[PDB]
Formats: sequence, C-alpha cells, structure tokens
Amino acid sequence: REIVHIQAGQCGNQIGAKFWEVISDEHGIDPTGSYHGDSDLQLERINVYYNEAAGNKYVPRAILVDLEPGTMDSVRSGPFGQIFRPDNFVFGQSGAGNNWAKGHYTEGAELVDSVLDVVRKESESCDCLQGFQLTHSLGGGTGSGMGTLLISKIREEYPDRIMNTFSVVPSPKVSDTVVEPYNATLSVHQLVENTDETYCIDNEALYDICFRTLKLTTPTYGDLNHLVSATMSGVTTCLRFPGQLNADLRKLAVNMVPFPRLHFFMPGFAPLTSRGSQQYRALTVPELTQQMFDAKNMMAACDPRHGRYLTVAAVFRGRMSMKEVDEQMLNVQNKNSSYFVEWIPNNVKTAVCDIPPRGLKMSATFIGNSTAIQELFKRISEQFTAMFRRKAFLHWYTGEGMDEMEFTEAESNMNDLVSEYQQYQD
Amino acid sequence: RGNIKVMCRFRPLNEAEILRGDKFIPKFKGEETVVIQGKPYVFDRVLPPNTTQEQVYNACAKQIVKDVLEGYNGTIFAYGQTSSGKTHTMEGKLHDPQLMGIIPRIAHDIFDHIYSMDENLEFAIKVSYFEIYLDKIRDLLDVSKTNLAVHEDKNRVPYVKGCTERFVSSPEEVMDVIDEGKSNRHVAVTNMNEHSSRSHSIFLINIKQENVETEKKLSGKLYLVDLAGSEKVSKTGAEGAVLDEAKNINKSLSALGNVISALAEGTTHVPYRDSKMTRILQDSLGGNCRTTIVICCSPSVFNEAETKSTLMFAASVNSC
Amino acid sequence: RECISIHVGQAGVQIGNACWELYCLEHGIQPDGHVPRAVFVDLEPTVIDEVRTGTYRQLFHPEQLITGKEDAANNYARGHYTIGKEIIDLVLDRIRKLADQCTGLQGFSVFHSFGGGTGSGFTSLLMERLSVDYGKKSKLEFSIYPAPQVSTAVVEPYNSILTTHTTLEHSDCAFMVDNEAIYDICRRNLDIERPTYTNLNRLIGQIVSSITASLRFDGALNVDLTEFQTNLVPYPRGHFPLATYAPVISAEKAYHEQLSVAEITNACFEPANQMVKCDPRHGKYMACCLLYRGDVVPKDVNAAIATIKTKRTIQFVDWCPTGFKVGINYEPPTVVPGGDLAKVQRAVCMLSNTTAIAEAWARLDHKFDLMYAKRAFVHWYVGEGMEEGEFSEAREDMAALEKDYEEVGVDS
Ligand SMILES: CC(=O)O[C@H]1C(=O)[C@@]2(C)[C@H]([C@H](OC(=O)c3ccccc3)[C@]3(O)C[C@H](OC(=O)[C@H](O)[C@@H](NC(=O)c4ccccc4)c4ccccc4)C(C)=C1C3(C)C)[C@]1(OC(C)=O)CO[C@@H]1C[C@@H]2O
Ligand SMILES: Nc1nc2c(ncn2[C@@H]2O[C@H](COP(=O)(O)OP(=O)(O)OP(=O)(O)O)[C@@H](O)[C@H]2O)c(=O)[nH]1
Ligand SMILES: Nc1nc2c(ncn2[C@@H]2O[C@H](COP(=O)(O)OP(=O)(O)O)[C@@H](O)[C@H]2O)c(=O)[nH]1
Ligand SMILES: [Mg+2]
Repeated sequence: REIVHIQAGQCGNQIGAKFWEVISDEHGIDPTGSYHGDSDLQLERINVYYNEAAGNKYVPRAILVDLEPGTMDSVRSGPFGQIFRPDNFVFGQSGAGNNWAKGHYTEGAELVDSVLDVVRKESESCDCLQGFQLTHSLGGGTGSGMGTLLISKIREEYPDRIMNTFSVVPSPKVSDTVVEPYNATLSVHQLVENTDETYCIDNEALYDICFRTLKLTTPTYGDLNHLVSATMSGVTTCLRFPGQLNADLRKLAVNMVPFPRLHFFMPGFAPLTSRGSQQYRALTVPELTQQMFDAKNMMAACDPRHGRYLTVAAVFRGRMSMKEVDEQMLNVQNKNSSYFVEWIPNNVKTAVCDIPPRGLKMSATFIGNSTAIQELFKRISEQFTAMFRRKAFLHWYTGEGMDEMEFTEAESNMNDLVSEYQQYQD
Repeated sequence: RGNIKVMCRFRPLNEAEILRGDKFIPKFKGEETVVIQGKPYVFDRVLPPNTTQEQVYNACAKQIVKDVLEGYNGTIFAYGQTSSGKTHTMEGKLHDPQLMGIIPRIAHDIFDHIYSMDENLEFAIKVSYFEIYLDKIRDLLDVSKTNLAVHEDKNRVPYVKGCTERFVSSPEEVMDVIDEGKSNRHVAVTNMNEHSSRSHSIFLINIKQENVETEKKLSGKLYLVDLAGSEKVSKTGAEGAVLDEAKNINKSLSALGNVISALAEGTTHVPYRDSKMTRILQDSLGGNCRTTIVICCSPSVFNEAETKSTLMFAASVNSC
Repeated sequence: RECISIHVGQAGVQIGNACWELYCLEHGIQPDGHVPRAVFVDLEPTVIDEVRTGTYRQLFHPEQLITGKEDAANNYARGHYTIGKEIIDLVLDRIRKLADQCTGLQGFSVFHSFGGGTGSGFTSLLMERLSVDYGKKSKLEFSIYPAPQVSTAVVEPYNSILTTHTTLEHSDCAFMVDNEAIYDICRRNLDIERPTYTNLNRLIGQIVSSITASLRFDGALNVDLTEFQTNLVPYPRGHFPLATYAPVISAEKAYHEQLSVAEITNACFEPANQMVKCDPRHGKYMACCLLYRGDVVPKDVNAAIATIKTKRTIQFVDWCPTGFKVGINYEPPTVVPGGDLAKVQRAVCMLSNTTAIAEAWARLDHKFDLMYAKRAFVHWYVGEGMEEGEFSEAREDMAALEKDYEEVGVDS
C-alpha cells in the first residue's frame, strides 16, 4: 500500500519538516542517505512514504505547496531539507497574502495545475495507492485556501483513495492571526466535504500538554510540531507495520466514521512523560489508557469530558497482551459509560502493532471521534459572525474576486456541521 | 399539506409474463396493505392493476399541484426496478387523454389554473432538469454544465444556482423539455428494450405569480424525482464504471432512507447533508407539502425478489 | 480421506500459522520436511507476509498463499463484494487445484474470524462458491466469533451478522471459539495476564489438533469428518457447536497432571473451560462429540460419561436420548516445547451444540440493531456494493436463528 503526504502552506510545511524529521528516523533514512535502520523491519513497508531511484536514496513522496518562497526556502535550506526531490517544491513566488481567497481563487488557483501535475506523478508512482496525508493551518492563505483546494481536486481525481487531514484549527485564547475565522470557516467547509479523516490540533492545547505534561518551560514551535508529528506517525506509518491486530487508514476510517460528514478526530499520544525524572516507566498499559483517555493530553482544544464519543481508536504499537489491552478498553468503556455514546456497543477500536516508537518500550496513538469537537466549530463559527456581521476585513477577500454569498455558505455549512454533531451527544 | 406518504402500485402482467403460469402471489388487504410472504406490510395507499391513471394521480399528486399553485412546495418520488411501471405511471401515453400518467396531468392542472386567473395575475413557469450521476450534478438542459453548485437564498436555505431555467408557456413545451433532458440522461442498455438509468433524475416545475394590483408575489416549487433502483452489485457483477455506479446508487438510496426516516420520526435533526440529492430537495421536503413516494411493483414470480426490495426501500412510511 | 483448509483473514491466518505449527510438531516434520494441504487468504499483504517472513516460511508454496496487496477494510461489504471479489476466482483455483491433486477428500476445514473484513466478507462468498462446487462434501468452518464485551472493530456485528447469514446456508458444521472466553482460561486455568494472541492461537491450535490431525489419525474409536456433522448437527442450519479442551493445566504452576479420565471429562462441562462465553446459562446440550486422545480405557469413558448422563444438572435435550459421540485416539496430545501448556498424557476436546448459543447470537444480534437503528457505519458498505437489503434482510435471517435455537430446545 501507499500514501503521498501534502505540505500545504507554511505551517503545514513547517510541520512537514517535523513529520519527516521523525518518520525518517522511525525508518532509518538519513538526510539523503538510505536505510541505516537499526532493524530490518523498518524497510519492508517503507514504500508507503518513499520511492526507489538510486539505491540509497529513498525520497519522501510528499508535496510542498506554498506561495511564500522564504518558507520552503528555510525547510529546504536546513536539516533534512535536502531529501525532497526539487520536483516536489510547488512554490508560488506570488504574494502569499494571508487571504483564504487569495490562495484559493486568485493566486493559488494558478499554481494548482502545476501541483496536481505532480500529485499525479507521485500517485502513479507504483503499486497501489491508499490515500494522501495533508498538513496545514486553517488560519491563513496558502494553508486553508490553497490547501483546501488541493484536496477538492484530489477528491475528484481519486474518490477511491482516502484523505487524512491534519488541521491546525485556530486556537482559542489567542489567535496568531486576525481574520483567522475567515480563513478557517472557509477551509473547514471544504474539509467537511472532501477529506474523510481529519486530525485537528491546537497550538495551545499543545502548549498546555507540552508545558505541564512535559515540564518543558520553553516549548518552541519545533516542539509542538514535533509532538504532533509524533501522533501522525503512530497513525499511518505505524499500522503499516505488523501486529497481532493491525489496521490501516481504512480500518481507522471504516471504524471511526459513523456518518459521512467525514468527522474530525483529536489525536493523543501515549507515553508523554518529562525527560529525566518522570521516566517512571509506568507503562504496563493501564498507564497508557490512563494517559490517552484523560482530558488534558488531547491535542484538541476541547475536552472530551464535555461530550460523548462515537468512536475511539487506540492504535498501540509495542508488545502487549491482547488481553490486558482488550480488557482495559472495557473498564474504560464502563467507568465512563456516561460519555461514550450508547448506540455503539463497542465504540473503541483496539488496534495493535508490534514494533514501538524506536526508542520507547510501549506507546499508543489515540484517535478520538468525540462529539466534544462541537464546542470548537462553535467557537470558530462564533468569531466569524461577530466579525462577518460588520464585514470586517472582508474587502481583502472580495477585492480578490470572492462572493458575499461564499462566506455565507461556509459558515452555514460548517455551522450546520456543529448542529449534526450534537444529534449524537443526545 | 404536510405529512409524507408512500403509495404502492402493481401493474398488470404483460403479454410476456403468462406462459410460465405465475399464480397470484399478492393477496391485497383493504386499500393500504399488500401481503407477500414476508413481514407485515402497510402503506398510505396501495393501487392494484385495475386502478386508473386518473385514480392514481388524484390520490398521489393532485393535492401537491394545488399547494404549488398556492405558493407552497411539494415533492413526488417515483421508485421501481426495470419493468416495474415507472414510465407508464409517470408519463404513459403522453398525448392520449386516458393513457397519460402523472407528469402530463400535473402539467394539465397547472395550465388549467393559469389562464383561468388572467384578471390581476401574471404567471411565469420555469423548468429545470438535472441528473445526479457519479455524485455530480449534470444539467440535462445544457450539456456543458456537467458539475453544478448550490448557493444559499435570503434565509440561508440552499438552492441550485445556475440551473438552466427554461421558460415554458404551454403543456407541450414541458413535455418537449422532459424529452430533451431524457436524451441527455445517463442510461445503460442490457438489451435494447431495457432502460437502466445510472443516475437519479430531478425535474423542477417552478410556478411563479405576481398579483399586479396587490403587488404580492408567490413562487411554488414542484420537484419530480426519478429514482434509479437499488442495485445488488454482488449480482450483476458491476466493475470499473459499473461497480462505482452501483455503490453510488446504493449510497444515495441509503442517505435518502436515513433522511425520510428522520423526518418521519419528527426528529430535531434531519440528515439532508447525507447526499447532494437530499440537499437539493431540503427546502421542498423541509416545512413543505405532502411529499409522495410512488413505489412501482411487479406481481408474480418474475419479481417477488425485486418487488420485496422495492417495498423495503419504502420502510419509513407512517412509522410508527 | 483428507480435508483441505482455507485460513481466511489475518486472524484466521495467525490462528492458522498456530494450528499449522502444532501439526508438524507432533508429526516429526521440522521447518523443511513435506507439503501442507491448505491455503492462506487476505486482502492485506503484510499479514500473509508474516507467513512468508517468519517461522514455517518454506513449508508452504507461494501458491497456497493468496494476497490482495489492495485494502483489507474492516467491513464485510468491501471484502465480500467490491474488493474481495477480485481475488476469489484465484482463491478458488487453489482449492480446486489442491482439491484435485489429492485422493477422495472429505472437505475443507475453513479458518476465519467472523468480525473482520477479509474474514467475514470474503469467506462468505468463498464458502459460498464451495457449497456449489462441491456440495457433495463437508464444510466445517472453524470460527472465532466476537468477544462478548471485548470486541475490537467498532462495527464487528455488522461484519458478523453478515458472515453468519451468508455462510449459514453453506456450512456443514461451524466450530466456534470465543476469543475472550479463552482469555479467562488463560487467567483462571493457567494463570497469566500476559496472553499474547500467539497464545490463544496455541490453544485453538490445540483443540483443532484434536479435531482433524489426530482424528483423521488411526485409533480405538475413529471419527471421520462426516461423522461430526452427522452426530453433531440435528438441523441443516450450519449449526455451530463449541470447542472445549480438558487438561488445560499450567506447565509450571500446579501439578496434579495425572488426572485420570474420570476427572478431565468432568472438567469439560464446567463452564469455565470452554473457549466460548456461552456459559451453559440454560442451553441444553443436544449432542457432544467427546474426542479423547492418549491413554484411555473405553470403559473408563463408557462410565465417566455414564456418570455424567445422570448428573441431570447437565440437562440434555428431550428429543435426544443419547447424544454422546465417544471418539478415542491413541497418541496423547503434544504441547509446545516451552509455551505454557501443561503436557498431560490424555485430553478431552469435547465440542457440542448447546441451546446456549441462543444467548451468544442474541447478544450479538442486539448489538447490530443498535447501530443499524442509526445506520452508523452503513455508508461504508453501501458505497461498497451492498444495500439496505443485505443488512435488513440478513438481520431477519438471524432472527430465525434466535427462534431456531429456541425451538429445537426449551420445549418438549
Ligand atoms: C533516553 C530516552 O529514552 O529518551 C526518550 C525520552 O526521554 C522521552 C521523554 C520522549 C522525548 O520526546 C520529547 O522530549 C518531545 C520533544 C518535543 C515534542 C514532543 C516530545 C524524546 O526527545 C523522543 C524519543 O522518541 C522516539 O525516539 C520515538 O521514536 C519518537 N521519535 C520522535 O519523535 C523523533 C524525534 C527526533 C527525531 C526524529 C524522531 C516517535 C514517536 C511516535 C511516532 C514516531 C516516532 C524518546 C523515546 C526519547 C527522547 C529522544 C529524549 C517523549 O516523547 C516521545 C514522542 O517519545 C516525551 O515524553 C515521551 C517519553 C520518552 O521517554
Ligand atoms: N484466537 C485468535 N483470535 C485472533 C487472532 N488474531 C485476531 N484474532 C481475533 O479476530 C478478530 C480480528 O480480525 P482482524 O485481524 O481485524 O481481521 P482479519 O479477519 O484478519 O481480516 P481483515 O479485516 O481484512 O484484516 C478479532 O476479534 C481478534 O480478537 C489470533 O491470532 N488468534
Ligand atoms: N503548530 C504550528 N503552528 C504554526 C506554525 N506556523 C504557523 N502556525 C500557525 O498557523 C497560523 C498562521 O497561518 P500561516 O501558517 O502563517 O498561513 P500561510 O502561511 O499564509 O498559509 C497561526 O495560527 C500559527 O500559530 C508551525 O510551524 N507549527
Ligand atoms: Mg488482516
């Protein structure tokens, strides 16, 4: 099987560097080097993310889409930056304006064809394609607009292969941009209707989880990114490993989406202990479920405790008892019968790889489909209206060839999306 | 106006089905129940072979037409497998007065209200015809418009913008428009006689009126939906473009079933977002007239299997 | 004489590698000896690959190892219809190419995992295409039906109410081994909270060895495969008996091993030792096939069983005078060199049809409804060449399996 990553925008891009920083080491691939793999198993399934050309050069099969040179020229001028074949860099030296409209209708719409071109060169690579990974932020141009287009096109070209989306939904407390809800509401819209698996991460849900669950005092972006990339590795790549009970994107999809919206999840990693001290090793297993299922530790902003779950997928990856795994999951399902929805006898989807995260003994990625994420699109949707009402920075959109009915559309859509999700919380 | 109703229609055995000797397997009950070996059944109305085109129209479509002429919305769905009686029920002998189906009658009644009101009223009849094929909205009136979008109205309710609207001033103009669109419809042919349609069809009749003296305007929407039958892909053995077609037809019928079931149980949440079809019809299901689902069945051993499935599609009627 | 086997689904393949291991182990045929007599099917390469990479690597022909690089999908539909279809032909070909090479066979021991994608769906049509191509044989499918509370897949029931209805009208005798109810045995009758899947497999890998292996092997009271279905199914429903083993003692902890027949047989009817969460909560047995192996005196049996026939609290069906097929083999069991299985010199792999499953099916059917009641993951199948039909019409199916397993018992 296979997949083809997609680094839309700067963020989605910045993260690319971290997702590939990791994944590679979790596959023994040095900058341009080959497979130094401490083992021999980190190779029989690599294909999922690379391509064979030389014999020591397995190149990441991702796409780097962005209308701001400097960015990709920071990712390509640093560490692992020199492993992507230049063909991968689909830049847009234009003005990468922070407008969803500027990267979806006017500026991005041009650079698109020169992207799809490659997304096809990579898809028609070899063997059988599974789906595409998509990273980006719903709070900017090259991210929400142009990346949200990249998919609307992808999903027309292969409505068969899957589409996981890793979105950095606009954090609450403080917005790292101003129109944010504009660029956001507009991209979520496109998401709820193309990709079929979305993993929403919040820069501040991370800080928290990174400053209190990792006594880490100076959580640089690199970190946040790093933590995130840690989860997306547990998801995909991982399951493309052996296991007593293994799954793969689809299983994950076909066990997690009760209703076609596409629904968004909230990823959570397992061993998340501070370096030295904490290295408690309390990782027998009840310790991992202890972790994963708590409020804090959910990369999302919202707290599960604020709304039932529809599905859950503990994708563990480290030798354990299909008994102490299958078992724990249960008590968990009974101690919290309250929030776990009922019309699904077994919400949880236990998954079990074998080999764990390179240096760790036992981990377990968590992919939750809780109704709690209602209380986020609400947020976003609110911010919109409060500012849409006055058409705040709307001239930067319309003046870029947009529509007063376009914004209406998205909000509503994504706004209805909130509605539905409640239809199950009850 | 405004409960949903499903109506079953059994056609007579044709010249073709008699030699085999298929014995009467359906033992009708009352005027609402049909017993075939199964679970117990019941529908809003069951029309036998003896039931006229006039009797069928009055019970299933006549009230919806009056509501549309009064400015309200209404929807008529027609469902059935191949050789069930969809064509005969919905159109029949298009120009013959007795043999004509449902659509020429709706169009007859509309133009009989029109003309009869020429005193202070100004009427405009706008028609639209599109098919949903491979999850794409294809205009059947403009072959260039193969992938078409919704936008939202004044209330934030979606509507199909850009749908080729055709102005129609007579009953014959409507029939000619249906014929033009049918020639653009995604049909498949097993044998030359058979007409499988791999797409759902939606015909829109918008009755617009302006009271010149009162200055008040009305716009009633009548949706005529032609449903392709559910396909068991294991049987047929679809593949490539066929298997993708069969999955798409099946998905859409599930979505539709989920939507009508939700509305039947007067549930707060109605899953219109399950399909593009349910979203096109959202305003005309939602808060409107007496949606009627007309399900066509074959009697005999020819179709106890496909007949059964045709009735199971309709499982939302009156629940409970 | 023989009995081919088709291990379908990752699980059916893991269990397969296991049951297949125990085999050579008690036949003196190391890694590279003769040639198996089965096949391996899966729509996820990486798993069958484990049989291509790991142990018992060269004991198979890359021809009896079928894979569909494509996608597994934990959904019946896709595995049965859409995808699973493409492979079937090829699959069959082997069970027609391997079925020819032999000499007057008896049937195909099928190994699948009820609630999976490749295991539920696929087989559904595999067994399906068999019942027609060889209606004149035995179709005993050895299943691992859904843990009563510890299921895995979110949809599981969708996949298991569908593999039951499609296979029902095609199997001869369906053996059942409950994944969870086996853990209990690993906790309560062997002590270990560290049971790897690789263990449950060693277990069924045992109970199964008692079925085919040793039975098709000479003895003092041979029992052919046909024998089963005959002495085991009272009615055409591909009736599902339950597998049970007796000396499930730990090869470390306790040691009373020397547990004469009189004991090991009583240890079969206590509900805490039956590889199935179908505790005889009321289910009246209606036929049991006590397969013994090792040093056993026929009188010991034709007495140990007599004592049972008169315990009454073990209530057998009415319409059944005597329902005890005593199968005696010679060669004692053969435990893994150093797993965790005791290693006695006699065992009792008793399987049976019990009005008990009236439960297990019930509890699994109910599940289904809850979700179907909301369509839950329905769009995942529809979009895979299925319909409101196959579900609703396979639900009604089992319904008459809840009435069936009710009527054939509870009444006199
Ligand atoms: C001596 C030793 O055991 O060191 C550990 C360690 O101290 C801890 C604290 C690690 C450490 O992780 C962090 O400090 C961290 C920094 C930024 C963002 C997020 C986390 C570690 O850096 C991370 C590193 O993780 C891995 O090696 C995994 O394979 C992981 N790899 C990466 O994230 C990665 C990092 C740099 C370059 C390439 C990849 C992974 C996880 C999931 C999926 C794929 C890969 C591990 C175990 C450790 C160190 C090295 C200190 C922890 O994190 C992970 C992801 O394992 C933090 O809490 C856990 C518990 C670990 O015990
Ligand atoms: N006893 C036993 N049960 C197993 C084993 N492996 C899996 N199972 C069980 O069988 C089911 C798992 O099926 P999967 O592995 O998900 O799927 P599959 O049937 O191989 O086919 P796919 O869904 O297409 O991958 C679960 O109920 C597991 O508990 C095993 O080695 N032994
Ligand atoms: N986690 C994370 N967030 C980022 C990174 N870079 C920008 N962001 C977030 O992305 C939003 C800004 O959008 P930006 O990426 O600049 O848009 P674009 O570059 O015009 O497509 C803010 O909410 C930031 O917090 C990053 O490297 N990691
Ligand atoms: Mg598998």
